[PDB]
Amino acid sequence: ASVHGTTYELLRRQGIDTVFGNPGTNELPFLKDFPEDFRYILALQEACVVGIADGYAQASRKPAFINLHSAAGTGNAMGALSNAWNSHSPLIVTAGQQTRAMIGVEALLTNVDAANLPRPLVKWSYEPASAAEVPHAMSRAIHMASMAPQGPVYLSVPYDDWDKDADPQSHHLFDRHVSSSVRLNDQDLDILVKALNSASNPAIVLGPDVDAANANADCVMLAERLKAPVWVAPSAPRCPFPTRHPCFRGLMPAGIAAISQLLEGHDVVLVIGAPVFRYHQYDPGQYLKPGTRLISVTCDPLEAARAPMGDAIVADIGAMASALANLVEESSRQLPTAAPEPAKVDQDAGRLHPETVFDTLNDMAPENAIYLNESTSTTAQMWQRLNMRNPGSYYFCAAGGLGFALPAAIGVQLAEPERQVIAVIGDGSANYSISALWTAAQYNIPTIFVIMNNGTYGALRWFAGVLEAENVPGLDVPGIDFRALAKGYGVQALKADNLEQLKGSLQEALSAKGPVLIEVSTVSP
Amino acid sequence: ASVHGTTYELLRRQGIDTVFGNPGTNELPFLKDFPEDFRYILALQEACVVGIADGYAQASRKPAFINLHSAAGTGNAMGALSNAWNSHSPLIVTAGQQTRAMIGVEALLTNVDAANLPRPLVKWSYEPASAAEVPHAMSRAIHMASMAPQGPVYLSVPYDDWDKDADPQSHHLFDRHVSSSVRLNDQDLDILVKALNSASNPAIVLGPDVDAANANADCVMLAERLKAPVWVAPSAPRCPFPTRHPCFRGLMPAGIAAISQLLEGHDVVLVIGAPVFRYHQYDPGQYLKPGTRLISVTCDPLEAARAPMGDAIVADIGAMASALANLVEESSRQLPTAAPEPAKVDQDAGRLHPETVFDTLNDMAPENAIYLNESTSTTAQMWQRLNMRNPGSYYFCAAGGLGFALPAAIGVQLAEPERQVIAVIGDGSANYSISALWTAAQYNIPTIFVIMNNGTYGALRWFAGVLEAENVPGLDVPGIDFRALAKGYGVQALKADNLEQLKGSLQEALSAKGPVLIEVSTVSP
Amino acid sequence: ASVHGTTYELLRRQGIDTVFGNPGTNELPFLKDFPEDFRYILALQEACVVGIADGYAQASRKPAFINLHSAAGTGNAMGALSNAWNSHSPLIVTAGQQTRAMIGVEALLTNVDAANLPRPLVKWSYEPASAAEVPHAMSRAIHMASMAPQGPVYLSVPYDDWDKDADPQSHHLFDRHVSSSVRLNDQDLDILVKALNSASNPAIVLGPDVDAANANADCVMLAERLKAPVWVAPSAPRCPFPTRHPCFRGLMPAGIAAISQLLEGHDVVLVIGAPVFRYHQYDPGQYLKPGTRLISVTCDPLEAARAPMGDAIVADIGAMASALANLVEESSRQLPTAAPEPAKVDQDAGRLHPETVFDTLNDMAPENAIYLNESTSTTAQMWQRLNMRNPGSYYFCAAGGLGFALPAAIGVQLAEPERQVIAVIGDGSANYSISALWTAAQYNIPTIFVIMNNGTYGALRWFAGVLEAENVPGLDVPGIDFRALAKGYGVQALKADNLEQLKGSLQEALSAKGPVLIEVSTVSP
Ligand SMILES: Cc1ncc(Cn2c(C)c(CCOP(=O)(O)OP(=O)(O)O)sc2=O)c(N)n1
Ligand SMILES: Cc1ncc(Cn2c(C)c(CCOP(=O)(O)OP(=O)(O)O)sc2=O)c(N)n1
Ligand SMILES: Cc1ncc(Cn2c(C)c(CCOP(=O)(O)OP(=O)(O)O)sc2=O)c(N)n1
Ligand SMILES: [Ca+2]
Ligand SMILES: [Ca+2]
Ligand SMILES: [Ca+2]
Ligand SMILES: [Mg+2]
Repeated sequence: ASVHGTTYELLRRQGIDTVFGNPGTNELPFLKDFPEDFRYILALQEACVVGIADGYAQASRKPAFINLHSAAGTGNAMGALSNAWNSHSPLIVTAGQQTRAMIGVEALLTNVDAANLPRPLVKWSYEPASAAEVPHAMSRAIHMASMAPQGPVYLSVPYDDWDKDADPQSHHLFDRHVSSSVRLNDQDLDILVKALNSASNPAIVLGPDVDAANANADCVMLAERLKAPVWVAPSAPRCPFPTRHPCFRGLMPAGIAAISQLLEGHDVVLVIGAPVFRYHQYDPGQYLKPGTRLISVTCDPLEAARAPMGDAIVADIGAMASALANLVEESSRQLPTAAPEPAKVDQDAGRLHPETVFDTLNDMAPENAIYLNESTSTTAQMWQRLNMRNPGSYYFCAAGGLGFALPAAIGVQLAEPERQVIAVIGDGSANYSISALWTAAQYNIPTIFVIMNNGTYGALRWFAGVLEAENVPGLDVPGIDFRALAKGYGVQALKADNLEQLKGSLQEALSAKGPVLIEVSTVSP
Repeated sequence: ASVHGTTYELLRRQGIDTVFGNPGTNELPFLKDFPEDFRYILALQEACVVGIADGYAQASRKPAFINLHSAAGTGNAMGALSNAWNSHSPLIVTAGQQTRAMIGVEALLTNVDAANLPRPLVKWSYEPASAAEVPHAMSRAIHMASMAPQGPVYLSVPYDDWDKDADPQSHHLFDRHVSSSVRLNDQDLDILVKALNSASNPAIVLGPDVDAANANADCVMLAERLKAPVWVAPSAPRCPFPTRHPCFRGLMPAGIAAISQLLEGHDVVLVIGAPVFRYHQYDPGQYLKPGTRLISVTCDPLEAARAPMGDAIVADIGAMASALANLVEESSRQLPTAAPEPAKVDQDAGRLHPETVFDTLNDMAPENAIYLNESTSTTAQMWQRLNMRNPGSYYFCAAGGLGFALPAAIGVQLAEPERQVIAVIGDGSANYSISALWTAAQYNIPTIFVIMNNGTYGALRWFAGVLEAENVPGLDVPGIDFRALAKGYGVQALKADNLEQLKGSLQEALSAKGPVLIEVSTVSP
Repeated sequence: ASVHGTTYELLRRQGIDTVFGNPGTNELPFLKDFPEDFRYILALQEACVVGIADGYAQASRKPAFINLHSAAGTGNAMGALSNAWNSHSPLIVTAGQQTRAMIGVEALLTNVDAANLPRPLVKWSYEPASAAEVPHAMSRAIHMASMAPQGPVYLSVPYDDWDKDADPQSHHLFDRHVSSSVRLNDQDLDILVKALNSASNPAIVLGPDVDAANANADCVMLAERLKAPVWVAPSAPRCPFPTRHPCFRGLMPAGIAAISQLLEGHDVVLVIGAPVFRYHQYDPGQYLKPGTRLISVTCDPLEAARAPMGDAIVADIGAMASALANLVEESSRQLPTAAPEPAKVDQDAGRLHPETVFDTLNDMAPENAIYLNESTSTTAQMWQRLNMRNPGSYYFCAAGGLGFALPAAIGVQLAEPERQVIAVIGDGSANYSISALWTAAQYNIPTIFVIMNNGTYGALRWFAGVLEAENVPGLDVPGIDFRALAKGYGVQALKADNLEQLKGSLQEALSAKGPVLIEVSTVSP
């Protein structure tokens, strides 16, 4: 068999059937004779390719396979890889290299130093030393991406390798099963359970890794048994809990002092599937107040090492959440009371307040909608106003890297054909990966894109307001016509200048058979 | 003085007055109190930021200063950095880092391992160990980017550094002058000159570094004195010679066997300011034929080391070209005859042949136009059909990385306000950095964008045709409306479906006061 | 031809005839059928291998070829590579890799990530993508090591590559000549010369790169014409000037404030072939005093970039020194007066004062002796007391990395069979590369090793005295018998407990036919 044939067999035997890519000449020998059981999803730029794959992987809870062109293609994607790293997204990034005979002279399209290019944003990066090694290296890539803590990996392949004879012994790779589904040993797990059972006022903090593991339901049970309030860890890339559950307390402020104040009086704080902590703004203070101790369960040694406080357990989030939910006692304490609904903000017949947009979305969207957020100045409001009862209902750039939500919303919609995806993206953010729209059009992936247009990089104007920073250039982005951009890429486009039109546009979008972009005129900050 | 004040003074004292950027919160403390003598050029995505800066640097023949946001912003730009590396573009890339107090915990927006991120595509990559070091590190960056062989460099700065007190001794940085304007010693230069003088049938091969040095005129003189044919080295990122000069022989084929055949019978081949060689397609054969010896002058040790044949001299291209042009004797040989004009291809009243487009451009454009090429299947024709008599008249992604020409054409037009820039870009390539259009609109930089629309990734269909590769997915890009995209970003848009309309559109574009995009319906391959 | 045969031919055609190594199984296929015209120099540990090669390269002023075993062998040498980096030593370090078929599984002896191992201490690091590429990669290594600024480079080769068929076109590599012998262009050189000619009180500062280039004699001439005092740049790895010349002012203190004070009143300071500056101790102050300006000539862009003050020219030191020495005018100023001889320190009939040892060496050694220094607390005295009139007469770990002088003295003696090498090494430093002695014994390389034994890490006790640091552990090294160590490795050993015995031992050593070690009982600090 050829390296080509063996590699495709390894992929399908490992459950991979889709290639997200933007092609080049180094990749032609790989893409030729494309398997009929495989599907190729083209995007027009590599940040879009990787973003779509990322959304697909996160929503599907399985690895996504990517094929990019050499150094330039890989480099175009490395902003996307920065989010993928922070979101533990299992992405297998392959890139084509020049033929071995021409790597030395550095012919055009040679990926020099290839493995070093994507670092430090990958778990594993490699170029095989011979054609026969390619399937083995692909096996390594598949497993490195998939093992806890999941993450992106990189494989560079000289284009002449594909047609070479494969090693007959490569068949041993095909059905390899590797498991990291592990939990704390019985003795120490009992100690933990006893500590939660004995807590007088426990609190729970959940991260994105909870949603990735589909441990949401177990976390509800654990919270119910412990009669404990549940917060989402700061800078949240996913939603790990029903936002309308009586225990839910919302998104934590991304500040050291703010979080210690919030947790004050809680004697034991159990953090599950989240970094400790993902702070953002500088909020000097105590990491924890006297009387509060912290216990973190994380799938990622790097997270456990860098936590500035608390004990930590490195294990699988699914296995740990299941175990805890089932072991802990049913506390006699009174179940926490549900947070009151958000107030309705005054709204005139003009520009729309972000709050109004989210209320309307909540009123009109299906109960199993999936939201993506890249409207950076309205995150707090979005979390307060959208009722997300099911898992996999929220996605936000884990590294704060813009250009995520637009493509990722397309990958999410591809992974969940029966759940309406609605991406809420600011006018600034929309541009980073605008060409992603074309993929939704071409494959008729019916994502709804809600563009929040206030003409400025609002979150930056705000941060600059706090720093009392004057004379900062480059904060306004006037003069963009998002309906024209959507038309340019074949996506149906609507405009909403007021509530009447917002309701009308949403009704039309929700009834449409393909992707739709709605440009919303929001108030200026 | 503050680190902020000292750094801006260092920049202006070193001739930098423009910041190409896309801002973030880590960068606010740097951008605040922006100097009135400085100018900020905003682009909507980092590949566009770096591409514009790249064109500006190459055309201006000086370093360009870039400011990006942390890891995600830097990563979005690394495809652009791959071209910059191959084109020796002096780019000073700065990125904002999290405050020092929060780097350890890996707060959101922390650039982890920052210096390793942009490698291997930079000459120098660094994050200073203290705020007071920032000006010194900026000095290092400026000089590393500017010294031969020029190239991109990377500096990461924690945002809390800017307001800190600068080291009083930093003033010694301000007026530092560093020179790499060097040439071969007298004795060995005389030996070289004697070898050229004694050559019976010399040939000259010029690379992009010739145009970068403005050594074009000296190369004409050298060619005239030696009565030698002049070729442009393969995969040419710039134009180093008048394409209508009697000595000019055009662009070399990017193949080993093709080049040795071309040079057969030439006893001495002098290569100046070019890699040896930038091959592309695999064309196995002799590097040089018996009787041909090669001498390379290059500014880049890496080029000299990796040449598979010939002698090499590592020195400044400007200094070497001047010295050779002035020292060599005036050969009694007959001056080479000028290549005959390209034939006129049959053109009906329908879709336009690439050849027709280039002939029309040549007929209508000013004699001092500057072209950019990202129409990958029509490169050979472009070189044959465009009369470029002056330096700085051609630019093409040095690393083959698409997404270059659109933004770079804007930077070129900014650097050369009196020379009409015309970017010829295929429908595929146009998408990679489409959002760059907005910058041309906002700053009224009057670049003309000619979009060659044949609905496919033509060069890939061709390479696949040679490999007889069947069933390759992802090669067609139908359904893009480039006039709508231009409208989306505020650029005047025209359409040319035939020659009559092409002539009309060009006439309008050439008379316009701002940027214009013309979508041209070209024939399908 | 085989890759083995082609590579050895490339080496000999490029002037390499010696392999410094410590062998392993990955290297057997390379070392087998060892060429009869080649010579193998074995050392017992890799720090010793590289140190011997380093001394050989520096003294011979040509590249030295090294062969080490995989990761462990390369890693044992990386302390040696840190000195080599700082001394611009042209070292070609090759290491054997596992067979390509077993690199994937990470068999024992696999060098994982090989090219990344030696960074950042090499100019170039590489593992070829195929056997046929090996000669081309070796060519790249040879030239990267040899081009200005010279430095160590690293090449990893899978052991199965050697027996494979070489590319017939590799013959083009054999006689490649690459030159970096360049100097400042005429116009700017004239400007420099005019500035030196106009200087009212110029001073000259020389670095190791001057001795490496053999530019010593030209620097004497330049100093004589300018009637200028000459200092050696701080932390000096070599001696660039006759220490008894009327212009010589000795070794500069390694402190910022000390150097600016020293240069005060000098209007133009010309630094040649040295970093600016290699400081050591923290001596806060002005980099230069008002009225002093600095001009640096360096072969190394990295040095020019990081100088905190002055103008810089990046060019070949040999070419620049020759040009300046020959162009500058003969100043009418009075030639500087020669520094007075060092005073004779009081010495009883007991332990020897370092000063006494150096005076005695100066009295007894041939005028063309070559010294090495790794007696860290007595450097200042050594420089004052040893008359070194010729080039290549002094070597000291450029990176301050101990374990250099012992092996390097053996390589120096190998390169200069007619010049008596005398290494002066403290009892602490002697241990780092003690096994190097065996190589001197086995090959009868007649280096003299003078061990300065005061029982302590003296320089550390001193630095700790300045920091008033109390309770520092690990500063004493009692209980080492250096005569027994020498006997262990087959080197004749003597002991000197007083001046009478020191004189006697030196007389015997100087008359000996092989290597000799003399243990000297020096006074405790
Ligand atoms: C790739 C990238 N570039 C730049 C930024 C910096 N940045 C920028 C540019 C922001 C403004 C986003 O503006 P928007 O219009 O999408 O939303 P708001 O107006 O609600 O802030 S938020 C922020 O962190 C980033 N995070 N990622
Ligand atoms: C960033 C990047 N991605 C992918 C490619 C691969 N690629 C692609 C996608 C090409 C087709 C460009 O199509 P076009 O429409 O711009 O021009 P033609 O139709 O004339 O080829 S040429 C080529 O090398 C690339 N070079 N750079
Ligand atoms: C490889 C290495 N390890 C440790 C040191 C630290 N070190 C040490 C250990 C010194 C003492 C050398 O002691 P010595 O006996 O050779 O000489 P003195 O007694 O004259 O200082 S000097 C110094 O920098 C070093 N420079 N290099
Ligand atoms: Ca906005
Ligand atoms: Ca096309
Ligand atoms: Ca000692
Ligand atoms: Mg990298």
